[PDB]
Amino acid sequence: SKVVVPAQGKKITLQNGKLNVPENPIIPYIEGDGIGVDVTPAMLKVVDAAVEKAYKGERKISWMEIYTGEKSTQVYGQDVWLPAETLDLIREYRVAIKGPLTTPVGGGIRSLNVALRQELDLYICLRPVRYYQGTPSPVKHPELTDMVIFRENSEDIFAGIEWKADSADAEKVIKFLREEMGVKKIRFPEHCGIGIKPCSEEGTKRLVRAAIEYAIANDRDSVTLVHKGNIMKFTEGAFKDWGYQLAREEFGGELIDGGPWLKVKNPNTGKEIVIKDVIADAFLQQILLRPAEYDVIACMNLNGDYISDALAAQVGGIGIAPGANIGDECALFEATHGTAPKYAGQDKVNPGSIILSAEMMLRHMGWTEAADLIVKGMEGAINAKTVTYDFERLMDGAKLLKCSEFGDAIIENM
Amino acid sequence: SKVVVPAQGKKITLQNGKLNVPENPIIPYIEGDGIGVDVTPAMLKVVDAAVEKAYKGERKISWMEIYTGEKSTQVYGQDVWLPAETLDLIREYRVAIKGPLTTPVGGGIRSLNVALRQELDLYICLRPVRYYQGTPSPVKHPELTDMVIFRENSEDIFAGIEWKADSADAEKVIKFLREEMGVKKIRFPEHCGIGIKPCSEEGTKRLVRAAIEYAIANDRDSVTLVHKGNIMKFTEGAFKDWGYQLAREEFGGELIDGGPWLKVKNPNTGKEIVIKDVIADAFLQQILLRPAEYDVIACMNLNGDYISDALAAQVGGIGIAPGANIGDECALFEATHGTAPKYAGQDKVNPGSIILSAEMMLRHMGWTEAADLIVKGMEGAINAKTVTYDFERLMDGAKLLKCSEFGDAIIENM
Repeated sequence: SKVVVPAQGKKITLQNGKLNVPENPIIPYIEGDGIGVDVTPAMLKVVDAAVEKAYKGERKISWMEIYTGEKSTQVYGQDVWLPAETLDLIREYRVAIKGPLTTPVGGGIRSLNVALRQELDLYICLRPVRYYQGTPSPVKHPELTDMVIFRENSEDIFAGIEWKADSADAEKVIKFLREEMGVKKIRFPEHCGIGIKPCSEEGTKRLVRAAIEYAIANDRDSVTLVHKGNIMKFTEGAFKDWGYQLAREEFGGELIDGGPWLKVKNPNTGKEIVIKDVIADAFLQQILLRPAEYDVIACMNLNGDYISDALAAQVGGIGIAPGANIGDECALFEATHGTAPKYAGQDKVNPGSIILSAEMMLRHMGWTEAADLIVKGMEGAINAKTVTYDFERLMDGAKLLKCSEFGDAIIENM
Repeated sequence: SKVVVPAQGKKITLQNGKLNVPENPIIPYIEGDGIGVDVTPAMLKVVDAAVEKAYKGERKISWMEIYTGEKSTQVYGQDVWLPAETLDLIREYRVAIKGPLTTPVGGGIRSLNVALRQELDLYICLRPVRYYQGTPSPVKHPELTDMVIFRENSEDIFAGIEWKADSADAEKVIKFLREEMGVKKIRFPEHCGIGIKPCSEEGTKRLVRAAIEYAIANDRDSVTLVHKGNIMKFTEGAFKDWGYQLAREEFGGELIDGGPWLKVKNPNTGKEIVIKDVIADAFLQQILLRPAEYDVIACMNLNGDYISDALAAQVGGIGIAPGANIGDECALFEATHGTAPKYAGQDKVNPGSIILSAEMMLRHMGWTEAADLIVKGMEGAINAKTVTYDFERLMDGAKLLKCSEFGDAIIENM
């Protein structure tokens, strides 16, 4: 039923991992709710301008609006938050980009952000954090952070397997645990909520295969597995040991003096790449105290939420962190931040997050030149101290811009 | 069998929450492994000196060494890491203090740190983080952090309920989940590890009763419940709702304009105390960006590990964060940091962590005057720029001290 597909426009296809991208591709976008209505028109305007500039008119994206969240009940009936159509269309057109979504409390509907991250088996959440020169940071040295986070998106506590305290189904499970498994370490059995965290060999090896093939393709110095595997041994600890098994078995890892750390040679370059582990709690400290030691980070779903959002804040970026969820059959690039409805409609928020998830969308397609021009413009707009609420509420001798006008500032700087 | 109890010395007793503390109490201490051998002699020397100074000889602690960890196999037989005796002695003498412990990989023994935190039902892990003036920090403004963390220590994923991938007992559990509970959200059932996170009404209400009675006793401004309850609804989300139920039902909380936040009046002072919630991932950002908004933090076991260790690093404190595990029948104060055996025996590490878990031990006993003198000396030693490896490897125009000599510096400053 009612979504409008373009006339001038052809669709992206696959041919084993490598995808065939037309001169005139159809790219789906979901507006987002709240500030989605402000930031998405600006993201469309600078991507279009960056491809006019780089390819001098040969290439053009035909943009196709698809629906999720609030904006979808308005179009299809107040109870459908996620239309099956949207799922069949990202799988078919292969790359899409979304603005913020937040899910309603009241219907026992789970994070829409996360129902898509998994109904489409988009198992890699990739969030790069670098310092853009000139951003207000709270830390003294934010320039040392050039990290790339690879977060497992189909597992962990984040999958949604849990039952309400005192419910039918939850008591059955505690009877099963005390009686048939011989478990005495639940301090209080009565009026207790239980949740399940799973971690599989297959599930973690495809995230670490993905993170190490990225270290190779991009001349990167280290791959740090972070985990709290000293207390959660068979989930998170199984993840560091399966992650090191895979760098031995598929990549020819060798030891560094007496372990535990391994060496991988970069086939294309000859630099030695390091495969190390740091307990997740000690890692939260090591990112503030010693950030140049780490580059690519691989980890399970919950820790990656945490490290991204902690690193993003440290470099000045809550409002500008990019994000992609990449799978085997398709990818979805998104704004990382909330919906923020207090400020929606009145054009003020920073659109950098969704614009930089678009630089990412563009180099995924292999339109590196348009991607590199969007990061030239963002680097300039910011250096020109010509900026938006969030960066001016914190900076001296800067000029204040609306969301519209900041997009224009990025174009002006290409 | 062989632990030596002192002749001059009487023991602490209880009388409903309030404990009767002698002039000459027996306090157990566990040396710790690794740097435990360096830092514990210095902690004994400054506590003894602070009670000579404050009470001009009337009071004296009779110190009694008890055994856990490495140092216990040396004394009782290479397989006993935790002698039941140690458990019966902290319950009997009621307060003890320990240096670092790390558990052996190889016997399927769980964190000793954590077997004591729970076989003694020490459900409050309390870790205060303030900035000591003069400490090297990585953040621009570390002085804004004056926070007190209340971490639930008997539950969460941290309890140890999990089974190895492909094991007998783990397959039984996945058959039970797929077949009898109708669960289809385990992406890969085969070669999967499962873990259990529980959260009870009783378990969380005694941690939030404890954290709010601390806000009252200490003129404190906010109580922030942190949680990832937007994705883990029936564990972590049950925790924010049970925590707000308890501030209504036992403390007379009222609403702040339209929710969700509540107000509690301080009976002894009349200041209004705030009861707020922040999603745990957004909180990791808010501690760097906006730290003056938060004061007392309450949260489940895993997030509290994380927030303590993240806050401690931000204020310059990895090596000096204090810690107490407090229960209904007893309390154990500890060093927060690792064993660090590369540097053990050669007197160089910073003993501030275990010395400040001792200031805490002392005001728990109601010897506030000795406690206040230890924080005067630490404030001075540090201001005098007369300090140890970790603070000199990072500071200009400072004098370097051994662990021994830094204790002496704290005494000199009282």
